[PDB]
Amino acid sequence: NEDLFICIDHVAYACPDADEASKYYQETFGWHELHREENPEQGVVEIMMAPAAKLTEHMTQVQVMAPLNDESTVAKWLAKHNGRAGLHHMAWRVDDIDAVSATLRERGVQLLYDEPKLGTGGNRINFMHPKSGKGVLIELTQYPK
Amino acid sequence: MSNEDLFICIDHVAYACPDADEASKYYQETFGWHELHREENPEQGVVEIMMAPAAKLTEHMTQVQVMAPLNDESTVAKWLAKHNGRAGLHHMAWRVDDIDAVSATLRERGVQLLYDEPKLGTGGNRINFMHPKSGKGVLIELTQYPK
Repeated sequence: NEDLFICIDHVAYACPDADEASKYYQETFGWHELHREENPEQGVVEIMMAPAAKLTEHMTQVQVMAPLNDESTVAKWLAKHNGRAGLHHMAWRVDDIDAVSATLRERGVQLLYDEPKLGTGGNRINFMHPKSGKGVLIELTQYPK
Repeated sequence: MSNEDLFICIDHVAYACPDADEASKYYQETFGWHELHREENPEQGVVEIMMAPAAKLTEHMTQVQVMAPLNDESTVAKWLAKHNGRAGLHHMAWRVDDIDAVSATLRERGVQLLYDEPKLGTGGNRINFMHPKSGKGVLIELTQYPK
């Protein structure tokens, strides 16, 4: 036994317009926008929001995701969900995605990628099958280095 | 009178599954998440389990709240049905220091709350929710620790 997770890294929220949601989060909730990224290839725009201007070690953030094209994964997810914004998935932070992927694998855990893939920042990520998540899609994510 | 953060952190993410014990077994067995509290309320027909990634919680550490129907008349059973028997993220709860004040502020900005007055939650927390149209596609909970 041992802890394979530091904390929930972020909760991904999918919506048709990331800008609109971020401005709502800021204007209405007073949340803080910490980072914005656009990935033409994935056809996804992502924005990181937090309840404070400065993150604390285990502070979980909210990730706003919106499509850049109707071919993107996010667009088809939104289509299959009343085209309405909704919680998309949970990402849990790991100190060593390889090491932890070994442990998870050893415990019969099924991942999505054979190998971790690069994501936001230099993050090395991977997921879990929506079934392996009892209905919920769960992402594994390790900060760079 | 500079505006101050209304939220401390995301208190917990609610996951609605048909079997809490089951889901809880999974988080501990497989994922190795620690179970910190289990509660059962007949009134509402719900069973809840608080899971954390560590044994001890850090000030701003978010937990996963496993919800599960105790019968088919529970609000949670319906939801599960609504989401086609598919378990899944149910809601997000944000911790606040003073729910009455945060609620008053939120209303001035046009937010709609489910209850006019805070309800009593688990552990003595005072809670309320921000109408889906307010949370924007998501049901957001406000949670104040009893103090």
